Amino acid sequence: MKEFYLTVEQIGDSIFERYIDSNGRERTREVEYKPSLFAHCPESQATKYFDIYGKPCTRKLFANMRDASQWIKRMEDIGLEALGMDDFKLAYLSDTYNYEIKYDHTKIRVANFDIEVTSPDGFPEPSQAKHPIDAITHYDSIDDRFYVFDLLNSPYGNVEEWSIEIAAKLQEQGGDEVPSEIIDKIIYMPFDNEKELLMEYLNFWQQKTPVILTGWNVESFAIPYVYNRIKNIFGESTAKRLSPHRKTRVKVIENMYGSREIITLFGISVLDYIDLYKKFSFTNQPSYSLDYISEFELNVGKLKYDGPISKLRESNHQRYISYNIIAVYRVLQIDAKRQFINLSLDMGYYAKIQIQSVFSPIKTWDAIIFNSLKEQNKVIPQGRSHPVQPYPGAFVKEPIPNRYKYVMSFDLTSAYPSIIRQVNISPETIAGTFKVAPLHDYINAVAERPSDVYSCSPNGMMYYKDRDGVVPTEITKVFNQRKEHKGYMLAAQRNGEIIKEALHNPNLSVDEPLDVDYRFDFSDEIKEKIKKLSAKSLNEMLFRAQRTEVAGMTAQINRKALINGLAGALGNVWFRYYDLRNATAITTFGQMALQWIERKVNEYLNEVCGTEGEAFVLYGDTDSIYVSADKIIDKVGESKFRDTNHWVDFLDKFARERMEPAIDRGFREMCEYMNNKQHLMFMDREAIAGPPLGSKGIGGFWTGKKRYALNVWDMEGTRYAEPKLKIMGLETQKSSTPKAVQKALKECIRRMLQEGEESLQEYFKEFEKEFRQLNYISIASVSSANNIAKYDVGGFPGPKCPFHIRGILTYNRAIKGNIDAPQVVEGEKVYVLPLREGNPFGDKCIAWPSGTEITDLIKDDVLHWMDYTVLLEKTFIKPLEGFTSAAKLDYEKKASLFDMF
DNA sequence: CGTCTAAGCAGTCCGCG
DNA sequence: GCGGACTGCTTAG
Ligand SMILES: Cc1cn([C@H]2C[C@H](O)[C@@H](COP(=O)(O)OP(=O)(O)OP(=O)(O)O)O2)c(=O)[nH]c1=O
Ligand SMILES: [Ca+2]
Ligand SMILES: [Ca+2]
Ligand SMILES: [Ca+2]
Ligand SMILES: [Ca+2]
Ligand SMILES: [Ca+2]
Repeated sequence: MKEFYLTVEQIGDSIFERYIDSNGRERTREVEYKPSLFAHCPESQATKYFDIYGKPCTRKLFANMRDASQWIKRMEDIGLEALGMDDFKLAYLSDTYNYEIKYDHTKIRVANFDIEVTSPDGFPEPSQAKHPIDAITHYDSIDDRFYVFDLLNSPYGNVEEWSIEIAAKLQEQGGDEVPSEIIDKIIYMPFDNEKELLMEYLNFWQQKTPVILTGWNVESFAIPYVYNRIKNIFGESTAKRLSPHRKTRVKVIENMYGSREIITLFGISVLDYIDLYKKFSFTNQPSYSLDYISEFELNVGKLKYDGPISKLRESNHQRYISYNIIAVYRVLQIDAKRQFINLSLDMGYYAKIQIQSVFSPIKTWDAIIFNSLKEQNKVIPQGRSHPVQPYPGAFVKEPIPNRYKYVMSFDLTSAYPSIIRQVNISPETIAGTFKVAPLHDYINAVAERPSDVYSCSPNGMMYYKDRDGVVPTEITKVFNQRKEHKGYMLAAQRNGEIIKEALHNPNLSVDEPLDVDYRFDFSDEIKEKIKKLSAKSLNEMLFRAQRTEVAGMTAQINRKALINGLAGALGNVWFRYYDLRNATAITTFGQMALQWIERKVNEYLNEVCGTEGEAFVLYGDTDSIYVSADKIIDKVGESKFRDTNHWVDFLDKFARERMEPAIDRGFREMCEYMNNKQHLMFMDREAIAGPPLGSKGIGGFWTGKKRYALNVWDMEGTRYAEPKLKIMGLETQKSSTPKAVQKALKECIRRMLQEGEESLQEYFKEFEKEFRQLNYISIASVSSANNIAKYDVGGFPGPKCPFHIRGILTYNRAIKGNIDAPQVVEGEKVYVLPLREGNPFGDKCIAWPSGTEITDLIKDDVLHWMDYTVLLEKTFIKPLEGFTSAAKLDYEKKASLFDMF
């Protein structure tokens, strides 16, 4: 097998690399790597190295990396560009792995751990580490074992050994329900004291040194706590054994409001699962506790125990250890579903970066572009300082707020990357500028043709057409990977709908799920067998199809995110290829394309309908258009359709055979107008929307920009067994909206779109009547809480104090002097509840950490003083009023002359 | 901590004769 | 009451 790196570090003048050798063994080596950098030189001087603009360069080979770094400094002092890859480990990887890396995940040691720390005086601060570590569970991917390190003797209590037999039993048997599939994989080690636990842990770590280190909040809690505790007990040298190169560094992580410290472990790649989740899941959650995320992703019940966590070990050590093991397993289960570790390895090895650098699209793209240019003996420019400057973005059409009955949508495939490719936007393809007209003049095709030689964007930029730039070339590669995975995702989705249909008629037999690849559309033979399967089999198949769909989604969306990140990186001042001319070439071209195609679609549809000046495009945002299909449906007549699916077919065909050809023609003309390199504006049909045939549903409504709802029957070729709501921007989609309120508003919208005014009124009346029975958590608002200190004036709100911050200050007074009460964490999320006039808390709201029950000290008082009336008006009635006025509907029945009877 | 801009709504403060 | 200037938060793309 071909070799591949595991980790790489620069330590002084040495590269330290852990790698898999040609025999599949893990190895480590120290290499005194001599880097090269570059300077411009005279043309008379013969060289094979050229910068991206074709100017000749001389290569400078340095005795060591510190010499190369010192040279860069002196070049700045002189005021001359020092070219080349200044991150010497990326250059090392590029020299050492000069081929497309093929990696074998089975050789990569992926460690997942969690620690427990009993603490009587509040949250155990990692930087102090003053309390014993009393449990570690550490799962190793190579061994496939959970290694459990259990402290039996502590100043906070002596306990009995954990019992695997009790752990396996049902909760209903008094057990902990540790899943049976991991029971046999647990290696349990009790310890007499904390020193021996820790020494043994470090010896184990030495034996089985993580390459990828993950877990939940490991980077901000577990790692710094372990490091600092070992440091406190044994000294620094012992703690540095967590690094294979015995090198660590306290790293300061800064944001807008403050800073925190983490421990960098040289020769380990830390991918904290909470951060993988936030980057790759495309969710925004009310809470990021493992309990909350586990329940959301896996539908497993919250880990239930009595008393505070600080007393759990002494009261129920059995449960304490079991829950520590289950916590590690839940992370593995989330990853089995989401596959973020797989994704990270894929992207990291593709770009040839330290795996942990996948969190930074700038670093990822810098590496991809560098490797691409180095292949042609080209030399990358030096990174420079730029002041942050605002620049213009997308166009968004102002919609007329209303109901809209039949709607077809279309949008560009990979909009911004396709613009890059079409126009040929790249640092080295800049050909010059042209004299710009107002955008409106390009949109309406009255402006002079920008160029007869170069490829243009209406921001004034021109690009070479003779050869693809490195940015278009490399973006195309990733786009092509994205397209492949999206294919698998959509197949699994369509396959899921076939199973759903079949579940309407399950067979009465005993059988098994079919062994199939859900990434490919089911053959006729498979469809036939599915029609004969039991519900049990079909449900197992649906689960597997949906798991396949999730895996395709992870793979496709994050490749989408990467290529879109390059468009944005051009407007980031830390990017080597930062250029506002290129960033705005993309956004301004995007603005033109949307308004251009709006004009063309309106013109086309007025022609087919025989009208003039009618607005068929009702809305658009960035790269999308929403087209009213009412007139299309009415030309055939609703009476002529057999069912809903009949008109959906009709619109799908109309979109495919009439709309898309017309759109393509419009865009080909625009490509000629801008003289672009290649026509790549592909605006495919997204959604087909409308009410159920024969119903009084309104189909859809807009309230404003970025706020709408549609009843969708077909999405990107997926024909649903049951219609699905596409809701954007409305309160049902916001993590700040109470859980139960999200649910109720969605049901109100469903009724509006599917059933009509009377149905909505019946539901509203019921919700208003019963909502006071809803659990307090389900009706609490949610907000992030920043700058709590700024607004705190002696425990009370200062000027301009935000509502949620006021809530926190109320909470802080209510729990004052109590070290055991949960503290609100600056920058994290809180639940927020309004309080009625005259409450003992002395203010109008209270807030507490999200994902938690409010502390028992004050719970009963909060429940007693909760303002249900204010809550209802603010979170439910107000948004509903917004939806219904926009839709021209009433949520409460207005009096009529029939009331006389 | 980690690409980008556009733009919505909640709430504070205060004007609006 | 609403709305504008402003801060804060959160989405859509
Ligand atoms: C969703 C999203 C879009 N954008 C920008 C770049 C996108 O090309 C552009 C349009 O967004 P989308 O239409 O959401 O994305 P897309 O066109 O890249 O992909 P698809 O083929 O799935 O339609 O907006 C971001 O910068 N960040 C984002 O998170
Ligand atoms: Ca715990
Ligand atoms: Ca798109
Ligand atoms: Ca599409
Ligand atoms: Ca059947
Ligand atoms: Ca879109």
